[PDB]
Amino acid sequence: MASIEDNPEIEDDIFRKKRLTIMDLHPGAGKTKRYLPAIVREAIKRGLRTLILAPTRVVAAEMEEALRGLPIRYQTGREIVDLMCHATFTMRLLSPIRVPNYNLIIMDEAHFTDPASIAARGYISTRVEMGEAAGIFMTATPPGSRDPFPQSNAPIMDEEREIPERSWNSGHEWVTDFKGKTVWFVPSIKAGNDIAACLRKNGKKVIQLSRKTFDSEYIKTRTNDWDFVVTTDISEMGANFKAERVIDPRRCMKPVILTDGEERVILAGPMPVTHSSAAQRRGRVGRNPKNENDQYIYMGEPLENDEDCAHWKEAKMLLDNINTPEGIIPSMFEPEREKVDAIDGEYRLRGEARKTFVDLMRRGDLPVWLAYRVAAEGINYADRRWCFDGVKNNQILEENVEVEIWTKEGERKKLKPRWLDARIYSDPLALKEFKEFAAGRK
Repeated sequence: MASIEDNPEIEDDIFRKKRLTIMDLHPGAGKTKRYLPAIVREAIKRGLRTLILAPTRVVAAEMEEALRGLPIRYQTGREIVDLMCHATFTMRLLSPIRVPNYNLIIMDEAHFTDPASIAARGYISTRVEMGEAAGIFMTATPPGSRDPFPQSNAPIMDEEREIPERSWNSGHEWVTDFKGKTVWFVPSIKAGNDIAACLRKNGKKVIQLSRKTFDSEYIKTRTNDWDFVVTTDISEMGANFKAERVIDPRRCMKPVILTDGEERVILAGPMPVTHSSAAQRRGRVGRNPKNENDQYIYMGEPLENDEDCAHWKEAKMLLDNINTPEGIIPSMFEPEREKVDAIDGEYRLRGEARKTFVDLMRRGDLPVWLAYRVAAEGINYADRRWCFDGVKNNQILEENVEVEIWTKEGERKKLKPRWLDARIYSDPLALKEFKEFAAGRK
């Protein structure tokens, strides 16, 4: 009645060590849908200890289903295939205890430029090139590409227009007057609330995917019936919503390490996104079946020197600390080597400081740069003194009101961290978490 052609045809040598397969599976295809289960089951058949890396908590679910029925361990008791987020795996790589000797590693959405993704990618490529494993990077925008308008499935109407930046009292029609299938990418959360409010005071109720709430409001994109989507950079990694068109002003904020007086991390004002990033934003459409009326409205042009972004040095701080049987430090994935020009091992710490470094990132929720400086200074995880003893220039304020901290010990102190990383206080939700850290309740 039927041929086993029910499940895809997985070429061979994609499991052959010393090889790195780049699956440029354009969006909407059978990427996680069918391609993965096929490859996974085939490995489980080939008796291969496997590792599956998901970019986000949400994408981890998209894979739990496509893999629902297969022997896999998530986040009996003797499975041979693991599945966790990028960050979780990289954290474990910093542990003094070696990870399993995976014969095959598959990374989903392998373009995410977060420090951890960059580190894991370096680790994986080093493993395949050593001959200890075979790797597979799954992404339509692989590191190195710069194509803002690449092939797609559904016809895309590419045309530039004047996308507003904030609240408007009049003008622009295609905005407040449309079908209701469009995604709007914005630079900051501060600005995302205005363009959002405006769409509310007009004639539409949309959803705001916050910087760190993608694992709550996303699910609602499936059908909570809305006209527009207001996200930030985060959507670019495993986000699927309802839309026939997308508004893309090609803007974003990005962490930068300054070096004037004290070294500090700033979030540089709204700047151009990367080409691959631009694609990713447009790729949210033109990936559907029969549809033909899917247009892309973009303002501004993209740039390619994302080199001053803190993530490259931060990914390096993680790699110099990766524990490897030989002791030879993992290099970065071939196409990303040229982003940082630092000596291999300039950031390697000693056993006890490395653990603190890890803890400050896992239990403290602090960015890589900040946790490294704190650990590098010999400070202990529990010792929060550094949160109040910085110079006068590091006092944090809301409107002009100096923020104070009620420690769980009873005192009321002014928030003045010794090292300043703006990622810890720009977004109110982040400031909240950090306050909890400074108070000693974490």
